[PDB]
Amino acid sequence: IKIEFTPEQIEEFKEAFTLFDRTPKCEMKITYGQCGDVLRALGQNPTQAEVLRVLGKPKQEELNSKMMDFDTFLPMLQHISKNKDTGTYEDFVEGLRVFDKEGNGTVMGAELRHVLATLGEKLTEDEVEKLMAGQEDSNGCINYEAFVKHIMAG
Amino acid sequence: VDAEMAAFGEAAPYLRKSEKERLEAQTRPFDLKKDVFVPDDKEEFVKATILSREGGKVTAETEHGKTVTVKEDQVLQQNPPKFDKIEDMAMLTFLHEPAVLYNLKERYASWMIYTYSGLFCVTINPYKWLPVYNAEVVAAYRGKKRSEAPPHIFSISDNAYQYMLTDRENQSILITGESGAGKTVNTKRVIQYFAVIAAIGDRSKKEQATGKGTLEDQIIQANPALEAFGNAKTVRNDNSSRFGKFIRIHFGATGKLASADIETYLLEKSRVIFQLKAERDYHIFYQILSNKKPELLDMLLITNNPYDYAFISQGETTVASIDDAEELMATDNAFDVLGFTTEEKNSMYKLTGAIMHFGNMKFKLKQREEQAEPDGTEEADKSAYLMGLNSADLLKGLCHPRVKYVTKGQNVQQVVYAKGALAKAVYERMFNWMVTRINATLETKQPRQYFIGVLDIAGFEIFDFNSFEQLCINFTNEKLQQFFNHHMFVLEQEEYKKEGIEWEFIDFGMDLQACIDLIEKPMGIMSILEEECMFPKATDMTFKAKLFDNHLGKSSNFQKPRNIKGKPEAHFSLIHYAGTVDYNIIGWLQKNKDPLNETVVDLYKKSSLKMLSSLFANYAGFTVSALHRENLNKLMTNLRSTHPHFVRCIIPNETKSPGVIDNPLVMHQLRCNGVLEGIRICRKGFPNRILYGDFRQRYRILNPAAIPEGQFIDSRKGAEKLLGSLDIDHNQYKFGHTKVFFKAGLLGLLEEMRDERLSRIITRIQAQSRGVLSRMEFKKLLE
Ligand SMILES: Nc1ncnc2c1ncn2[C@@H]1O[C@H](COP(=O)(O)OP(=O)(O)O)[C@@H](O)[C@H]1O
Ligand SMILES: [Mg+2]
Repeated sequence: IKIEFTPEQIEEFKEAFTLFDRTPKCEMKITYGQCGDVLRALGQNPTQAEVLRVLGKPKQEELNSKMMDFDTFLPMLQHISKNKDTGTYEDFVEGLRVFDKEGNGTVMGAELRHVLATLGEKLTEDEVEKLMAGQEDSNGCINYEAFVKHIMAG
Repeated sequence: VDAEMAAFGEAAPYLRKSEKERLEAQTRPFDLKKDVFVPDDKEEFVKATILSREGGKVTAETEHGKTVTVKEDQVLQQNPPKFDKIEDMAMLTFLHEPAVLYNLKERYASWMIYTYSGLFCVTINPYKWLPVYNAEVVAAYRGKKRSEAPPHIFSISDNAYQYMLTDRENQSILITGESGAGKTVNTKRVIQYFAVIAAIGDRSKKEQATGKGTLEDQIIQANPALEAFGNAKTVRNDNSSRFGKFIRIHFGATGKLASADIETYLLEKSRVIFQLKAERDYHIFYQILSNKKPELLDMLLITNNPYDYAFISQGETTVASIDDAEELMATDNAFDVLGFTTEEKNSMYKLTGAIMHFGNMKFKLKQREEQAEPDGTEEADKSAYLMGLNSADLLKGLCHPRVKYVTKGQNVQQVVYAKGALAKAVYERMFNWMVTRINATLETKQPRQYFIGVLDIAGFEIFDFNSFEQLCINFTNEKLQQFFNHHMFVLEQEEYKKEGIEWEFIDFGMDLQACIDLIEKPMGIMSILEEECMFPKATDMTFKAKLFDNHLGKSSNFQKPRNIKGKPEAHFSLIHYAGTVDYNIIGWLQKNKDPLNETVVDLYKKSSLKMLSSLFANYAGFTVSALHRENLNKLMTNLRSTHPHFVRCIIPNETKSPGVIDNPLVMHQLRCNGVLEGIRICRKGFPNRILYGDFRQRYRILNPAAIPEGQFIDSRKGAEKLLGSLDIDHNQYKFGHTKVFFKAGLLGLLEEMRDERLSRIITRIQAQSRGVLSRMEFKKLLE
């Protein structure tokens, strides 16, 4: 694939790539599993399916053991950057609106915890708890649309 | 029991389940693309989960864990769990055969016997008395609209009564279904409901006023009287109505009960003298023989044994559910409440006893002759005594009838046939007289303003052997279905006009016209039978030949009998709305003519028993189809002056088993009763229709850009924008004044697209939520 990043930007990706290198040998090689965290730190938001798709469908043991260099990571970052369909603010609010039974503008705490952990690409019980850091109201009662502002600015 | 259900008391769970109970029963995994319906040889349809779709054939795992392979077209979609045990089936996303079957049988399993399907009130026989008909329930249905309470027959009764008062017009409640489906049970409940709630009119005693108590009492006492002479034990039902009935309940000003009148149809005369091995004759015979009123055995000169009487002991003689002794008490009581005199009551009993002795009179061939003569006279002596006739004149008249000065000759078969034909004519004329008599009592001074007509008649059913009687009832049901179809057509046309939808179609009633025209129009099936009856040289073959030469080519609905090894002899086949019926033409000319020995009839006219002479006073000889045509025109004219309401009774199984559903049997009934027919004709229009406001609230997730987020916006324009933007058939919907109109299936797609979008958006919310967790474990690494 054709690379469209400027030479000054290639070094900006190479400097971020080094921060993820946990090796004491400093070979500048990261596991197929930590690959996603690099792309997320680079201001991108890919799905777990898109993560496993660019790696050519890896196995569970390949994500923990198989290593990867910067020359092979770059054509994959080019593929994620070209994706424009990340979902508008309106799309995100509409999805949570389905779970607003009362039609007031607030979804119950326990419901949102269950939705994000069962529907779609499920989030871990710890990933759910860490996301609801800023908590809910006295009854809880989570103001969606305001929660969309929170997760798209963080 | 939820607060909305508190008014219903003990009835509440037999009418609607609690929200808690609903959500818990509805929580199950469901994939809108894997969970389907597949055909079945034994069960008609089964639920299944798809596995693979390789080469035009779908491979799936059914309930009962079996793996099957079926054609892609043969797979049907399930309605989501949201839709389980729904109250009105017109609201379902998918309205196909298994969608209707499963919603009804799932409610039935929960002991909820009433369901709506558009206009129809569907009821499945529970074979168990449920606490849903008490005064507490009557009180909970008063003044409520259909949607304001769960389905029930009391909703039909109360709304018919309310519509009558509000719209100032006549009403009808049309109750059909097979034998043992529940027509009698529901007809009785409807009539009792009106007696409980109708206003009280002018009760001051008229000059020739007969009867005990009130018009409410009398209307209700009409049923045990009619049941003794018109009801019998059959294989399908222990208390089967062998006649059709239309009761018009007249109301004066303000819902004041004024009068009532009953019209009866196609009484099974053949039963008087004949019974199938597993069936009884009319109840009255066994009621008398019970010896509960011993003075009656002495009066009819009869024994207490049904087996001593050849007309009534050919099949069964006793019924599990029937106490004939208690039943005689109730019958005799009904006649007294209805104002019948001692003379009238004793005359009916005497004429019933006379019929019994008639079947016992034996005949023998005269030596070296083909002429019959009496083989004993004792039973003919007992008959003539009761019928107020001369024994010898009766026996002479039977063996040697006078015809157009010429004294004819009769053999043993000819006399046996003629005494049976006479016994059946007396019985039928006495039943018709009794209905006329009951009608005379069901009167008050309160003037007639409106009526509610309750029709209880056998539904369209295809049997192994279908003769003239079947054509008559099938013809009635054709006309009745056309009345339903035209009513639905008018309702739809009124809705599209009001909402300004330029839909154009022929009356759904026109879809049954060709069959009706084949049966009733000049040179049709009835016209040919009537024409062949006028020629004495005619036979069943001359009639069969006429039907073929007149219709086997230019009449589509007419065709050759599709005879198969198993089913008996057929002569032609008819294409009715509910399927194809194979008719056998043997005896139709004789059935239609109903020939009677007119020498014995002249004796009946000159009888010393006033009743007997009254019944034959206006007898004429030289048709059944002509009378049926007249009575049906009269019924239709009455129905077309009313706002109709439709009740569909379904028999769940053939074994009187509570809670058990036989899928093929329930399916056959759905195909024949109008339920599936109503779905078909509505599918021609716009079956699904959503308000602009409600569409915007549910389908904005499909393209939120088309309906931008605002504090004030025009919903018609917004819905117009959203639908136009989607990769959809833009000819599968129309825009109304307050609602969007959809073709069948379009909504099944809009929901598939909605769940595909909601799953994609949650995935993107989760991927964006992963980004803030990644940036928080990076803002901690950097700092
Ligand atoms: N709603 C009902 N509740 C309880 N039992 C019923 C109900 N409907 C019918 N049955 C039972 O089934 C029998 C047959 O019903 P019936 O009304 O006589 O049928 P039909 O008139 O359609 O032949 C009844 O005598 C009764 O035992
Ligand atoms: Mg009955």
